[PDB]
Parts: sequence; structure tokens; C-alpha cells
Amino acid sequence: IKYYSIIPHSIRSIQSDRKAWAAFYVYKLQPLTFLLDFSVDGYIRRAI
Amino acid sequence: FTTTNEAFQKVQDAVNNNAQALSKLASELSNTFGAISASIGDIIQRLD
Amino acid sequence: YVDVGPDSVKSACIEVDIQQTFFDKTWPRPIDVSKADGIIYPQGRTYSNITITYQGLFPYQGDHGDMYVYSAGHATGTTP
Amino acid sequence: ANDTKIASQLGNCVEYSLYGVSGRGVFQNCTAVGVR
Repeated sequence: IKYYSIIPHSIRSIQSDRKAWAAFYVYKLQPLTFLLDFSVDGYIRRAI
Repeated sequence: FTTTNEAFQKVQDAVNNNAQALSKLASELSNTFGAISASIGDIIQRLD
Repeated sequence: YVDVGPDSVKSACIEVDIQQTFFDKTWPRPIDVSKADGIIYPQGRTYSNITITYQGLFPYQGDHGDMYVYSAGHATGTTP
Repeated sequence: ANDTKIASQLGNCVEYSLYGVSGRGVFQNCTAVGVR
């Protein structure tokens, strides 16, 4: 897949029930050497 | 004896130099050296 | 092929309105590598209480990225 | 078989072929660490 297009979503809220919606941020992925910190749990909490 | 003192640091450096030599030998064991796996083991019997 | 069920039979699609000024709101959120935001394990192998350098697909540090925000449709009173 | 099971040969130097990874390592039971 060489191309992706975001699909806009419109919510049919009533004017009284209109609510704010969380913004979503898209970040491109590229191969990068990363310093990785691993805890006893093994999940990554810190990186450079 | 303190981080500022040069003589105390030299004593710590001498111990660190011994530690570095041990770490390098273990790291070389870790290196694949172009091998598909660190130990041939399974490919000896499961594979040809 | 897999069956998705009947496609919608509506004669006309709902009208869509695009307003640039309303969507012109800026809230930059740069990637924090120190917070390990958006991080995927490169070789999918866990490590415990150790620090190492590994090569994998990763987001740029301090990258605001592209922000898309969904919005409520125009409505009058209780009718969308 | 019984030999393949880790629990039977715990505390013994053993050859591990788990998930296509081969090495010679003693297996000893310990507290869980890393991602399950």
C-alpha cells in the first residue's frame, strides 16, 4: 500500500447534545536506532 | 577520597579497566558472527 | 468472497459541509521519545531491567505530526 | 515427553530448542520478569 487517506467522521449529535471530540495525531514510522530503557516489568517507559 | 580527587578516581578506573575486559569477552560470545543462530543445536538434528 | 451483508439502499448520501476556518485550530503534540510515545518493539523480544540500542520503525522525536479532529454535524434543535 | 517439559529438568544443565531457538542453558524456576 503506497497511499493512505484519512476518512472524516461526522457525528449526528443534536445541537443541545453536541460534544467535543478528541483530536488524533498521526506520526510516520521510519527505521531509527533508539536507546531503549527496560524496567523489571520489561515494558519501555524511557527511550532516546 | 571523592569524585574530585584524581587518585581515588585512578583506583576506580583500574577496577573499571578489569571490568571492561570481562564485559568484552562476554559480548563477543553474544555476537552471532554471521551465524543464523547463536547455537547450531536444533539445525543439527531437526534440519539436515 | 466474505459477505458484508446488504449495502445501504439509500437513494441519496447525506450532504457534507467543509469549513476551513472552523477546523483551523492548532494543538501541537510533539512525540516524546523519553515518554516512549508511539514505540513498537523492533524484534518483538522483551528485555528486563537493561538498556540497549535497537533498530526499528520509530516516530521522530519532537514531531507534532498530522492532527485530524472529528466534529459534530450541523443540527437544528433536537434534529441532526 | 517428560524430558521436554521444563519443570522435570529444572536445576539441570539442558539444551533448549524452544520456538526454534537453540542453546545450552541451565533452567531454574524464578520470579517472573519481562513481558509475559
